[PDB]
Amino acid sequence: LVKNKCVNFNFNGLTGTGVLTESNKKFLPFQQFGRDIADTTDAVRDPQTLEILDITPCSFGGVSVITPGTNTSNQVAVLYQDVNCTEV
Amino acid sequence: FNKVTLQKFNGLTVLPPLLTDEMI
Amino acid sequence: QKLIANQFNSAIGKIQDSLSSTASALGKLQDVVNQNAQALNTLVKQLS
Ligand SMILES: *[C@@H]1O[C@H](CO)[C@@H](O)[C@H](O)[C@H]1NC(C)=O
Ligand SMILES: *[C@@H]1O[C@H](CO)[C@@H](O)[C@H](O)[C@H]1NC(C)=O
Repeated sequence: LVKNKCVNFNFNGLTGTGVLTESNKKFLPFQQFGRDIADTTDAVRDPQTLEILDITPCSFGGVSVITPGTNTSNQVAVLYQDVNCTEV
Repeated sequence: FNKVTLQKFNGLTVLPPLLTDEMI
Repeated sequence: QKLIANQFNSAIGKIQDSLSSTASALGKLQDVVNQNAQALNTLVKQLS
């Protein structure tokens, strides 16, 4: 397994995507995963390591462009909504 | 501002208001 | 003038007291937050 890179994971059949982080969430030795609401599998314990991880889906947002018009120019900006300036 | 009790999952979002509160 | 200024100054004082003490003083603003957030909740529950 890897961490902090959003991967097409497959833990025991649970097929998804997202970044995996170490968990502080107190599992119990008979708990396999957690879902906060709406079947959102939020955490999961790997089958081999027995280590619990959190799953946050890798960042996404809308992209909206800022144009001055067409007859005025063709130069534009681009806004990556609610994304930290670390991705493309 | 203390007497009120004002998170995104999938497709949901909350665009921020244009006029910030310290402008309002 | 002097008394009138006192009534006005005093009346303003009771406002924050009536606002701070009595909860449910902002019933109107709280609904528009409650409803509009309750409605979002049902939208997500429907994914399950
Ligand atoms: C699986 O079992 C083998 C045999 O003992 C062991 O070498 C390996 O480390 C085990 N895997 C894990 C993740 O512990
Ligand atoms: C973005 O990432 C940087 C570096 O990790 C961090 O300092 C900052 O708090 C993050 N969030 C924002 C809104 O800049």
